[PDB]
Amino acid sequence: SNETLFSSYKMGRFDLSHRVVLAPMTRCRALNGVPNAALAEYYAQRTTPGGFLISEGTMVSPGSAGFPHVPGIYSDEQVEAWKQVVEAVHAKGGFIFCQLWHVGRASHAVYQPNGGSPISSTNKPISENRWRVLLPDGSHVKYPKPRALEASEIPRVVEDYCLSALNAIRAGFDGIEIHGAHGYLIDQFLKDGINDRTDQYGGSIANRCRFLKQVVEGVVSAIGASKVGVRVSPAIDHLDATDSDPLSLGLAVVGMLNKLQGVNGSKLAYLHVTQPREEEAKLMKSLRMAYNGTFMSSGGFNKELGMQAVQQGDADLVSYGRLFIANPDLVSRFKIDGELNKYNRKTFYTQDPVVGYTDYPFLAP
Ligand SMILES: Cc1cc2nc3c(=O)[nH]c(=O)nc-3n(C[C@H](O)[C@H](O)[C@H](O)COP(=O)(O)O)c2cc1C
Repeated sequence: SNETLFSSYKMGRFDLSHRVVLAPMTRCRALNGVPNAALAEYYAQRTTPGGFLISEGTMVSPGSAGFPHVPGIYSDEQVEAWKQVVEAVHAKGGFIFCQLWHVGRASHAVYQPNGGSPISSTNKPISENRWRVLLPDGSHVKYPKPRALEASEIPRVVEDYCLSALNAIRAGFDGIEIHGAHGYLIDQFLKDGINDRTDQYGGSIANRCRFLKQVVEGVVSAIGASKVGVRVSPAIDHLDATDSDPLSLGLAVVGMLNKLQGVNGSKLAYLHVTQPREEEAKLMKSLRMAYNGTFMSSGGFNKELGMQAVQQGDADLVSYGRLFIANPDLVSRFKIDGELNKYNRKTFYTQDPVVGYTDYPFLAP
């Protein structure tokens, strides 16, 4: 139990030197959807030997974005420019996975080919009063009414996850992650709060997992289990992605992932679960035990909980978001209990390749 965020870890193929993971974070510095030297510097900065990083959500197809200047990886151009980023990470000995991200209904005509309707599991839009999509000009507008996918039209989207995945590896990524929550596409099929379907993709918790299963099994076949993570924060009501029973929803996801590992054999790279974030951390254990494999914690963490997450064996490898945004050398700072730069929301999603991106300074040598 004396293990900590600094205890080495074997994540299948990858030997991590610590449990500090760079959580996947969209930063919108990938102008026009293609990676560049800014993302290269950004990731290389936060890289450490045996350190695991997850890329900002990356488009798996045209129309799969819901934010400005997010990187894509479904094409050759995107792939080519991703290489520099990945190389900048590998040169520094880190591991990097490309998150598989499709925003589904959480998009806008502005991000859709031909200014069309983003797709989803449902036709219901993300309620306006609570959230709005952020357009490239910086304004915030209402999420539009999404067109529910046709049952048959689903295996296609899967192809996009497969190509993008195969591309990820082509660009050198050590693997990919499955962004299955936060109200995005896959989640819109998982959450009963969103999934108002009645066909072969909805209703029963099992069917609600069908899309995720097809994507995971689809990408796995394409690149191999241990090269795939599948983030699922079923207790996060982001973008109206609520669920009547999060704990039981996650167990179904876990079950499906355990079933996959039994047949497919090899274990997935990991299961990533954002805290549902008195009572603000008693529900991760269940999945953190129901699952046969490495469990990544995310959401609200700091060194304090990270250590307890590992130490008190609450959870394996832990990903960090905002703190990593503000601390390129988060691992070091954490490892020595040093100062932590403060993060600034204003530049979370701006396009400056520098300001709010590569500015947070490393500790004074
Ligand atoms: C600017 C920003 C971008 C994010 N982008 C993504 C993303 O692209 N994919 C994803 O799955 N989660 C994303 N998240 C979820 C966050 O990773 C998670 O809420 C965050 O890491 C928690 O940071 P905090 O608890 O560690 O300090 C993002 C969060 C922020 C703040």
